[PDB]
Amino acid sequence: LSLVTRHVAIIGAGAAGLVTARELRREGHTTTIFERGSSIGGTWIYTPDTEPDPMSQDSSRPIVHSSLYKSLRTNLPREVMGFLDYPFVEKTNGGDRRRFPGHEEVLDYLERFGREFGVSREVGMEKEVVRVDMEQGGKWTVKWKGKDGGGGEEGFDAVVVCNGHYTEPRFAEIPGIDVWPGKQMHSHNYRIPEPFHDQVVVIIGSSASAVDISRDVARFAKEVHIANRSITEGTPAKQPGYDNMWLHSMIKITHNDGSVVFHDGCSVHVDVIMHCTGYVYNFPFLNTNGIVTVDDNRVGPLYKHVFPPLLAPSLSFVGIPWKIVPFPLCELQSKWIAAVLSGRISLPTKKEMMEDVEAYYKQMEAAGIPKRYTHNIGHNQFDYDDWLANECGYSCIEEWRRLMYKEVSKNRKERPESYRDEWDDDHLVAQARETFSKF
Ligand SMILES: Cc1cc2nc3c(=O)[nH]c(=O)nc-3n(C[C@H](O)[C@H](O)[C@H](O)COP(=O)(O)OP(=O)(O)OC[C@H]3O[C@@H](n4cnc5c(N)ncnc54)[C@H](O)[C@@H]3O)c2cc1C
Repeated sequence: LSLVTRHVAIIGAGAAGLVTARELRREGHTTTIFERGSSIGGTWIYTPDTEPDPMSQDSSRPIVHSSLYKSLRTNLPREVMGFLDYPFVEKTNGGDRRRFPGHEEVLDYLERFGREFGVSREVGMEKEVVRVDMEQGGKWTVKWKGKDGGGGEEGFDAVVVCNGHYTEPRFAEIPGIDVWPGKQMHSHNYRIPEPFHDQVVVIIGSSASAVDISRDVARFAKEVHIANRSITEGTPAKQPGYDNMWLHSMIKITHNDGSVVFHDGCSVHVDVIMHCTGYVYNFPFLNTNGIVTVDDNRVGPLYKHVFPPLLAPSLSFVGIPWKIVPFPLCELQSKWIAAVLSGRISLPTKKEMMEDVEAYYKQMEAAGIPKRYTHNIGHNQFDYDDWLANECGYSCIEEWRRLMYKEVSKNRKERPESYRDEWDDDHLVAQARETFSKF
């Protein structure tokens, strides 16, 4: 039609920022991309660096952005993970050719992406956004700080926040922890298992990620005990395939002599307690005069998890949802944002957007769902993707991709120790590679 070109800031050059830059460019917009680090890739850049505070609670601490540990492999098959128009297939020669590869293979994929779509060369590196303010007129000023202690600022029609949400930790509440004498850490600082050699380690977490770290630690630890509050029956349970790993429901009490008692009665002397309890949203740079808040991991209000109703479309967020396949979701979110900014498609009125968020909050409340699951969309994530695709006029998520997700979700819960290397959906792989031909 008669489109409109906007000048847009992108905050972050992880996977979300990379695809957002591409989708804004494809729709005719100009952009400035700010990346605090020295390379693109965000979380997928493994670093052995860890924060000086093992609990990552000291407010003046240096921040390490990545939470990856060294042996991490994807928890999704690579066919499922790729951008919709950029299949995450094997390289022509070399690399990690496994269906569930290591993090290095994902980073290489994002770097190839950044080159293929001309995004990488435009990222302003070592530019940390420290302040984002709305100007009288509806424009935005992004102020940034550089490596040398320099910095600057720039005005924008719109700002897309792509800063990730897997860096600022949240924690478990452990009874008696104030008198427990051992080592306490957050998994944000977990990298390698060797320093746990012959230690007794408690891992607190209910996700399959906590099981991954437990199995990694169990390579050297004397004993690994998982406190998994979603478990209610049959503990203490040995982990199949491991002689030195046990599953529990929850810590009942920690003691001054180092012992930890689980609800199932198991008592053990513990050297290390690791919180694998996840993260919180954190946008210290963002000044909205209270229009956007973060409250027990509810961000917003955000229309469709993206647009603050009062500030839409000049402010938007890519990659808020969790329990998702992230790369195609961020792709479709930023495709939607770009088409809105260009005028090719419309948003509802501010009042209608605000009513939609309120309706969603009341559905949650009428279903007993606590605040902190507001952006958890694991059950209907591809319906959400398809809603975005229909807004943009893009194809819907492939059926093989829905089915692969259900299959790996089932295998991850049933066989956490083997789902990455033993699978039975070769027929879905066949389908996926068929659709990949056109690219
Ligand atoms: C342990 C772990 C395992 C995972 N495994 C999988 C998996 O197997 N498969 C999968 O598809 N997904 C997985 N994910 C999800 C992963 O987060 C997404 O794949 C995706 O990387 C989200 O990227 P992002 O761009 O939103 O955030 P990030 O990767 O965090 O990137 C955000 C970027 O913004 C930059 N930034 C932050 N603040 C500023 C600022 N103020 N100014 C300038 N720049 C800034 C950061 O430096 C960073 O580069 C995993 C996540 C974790 C934590």
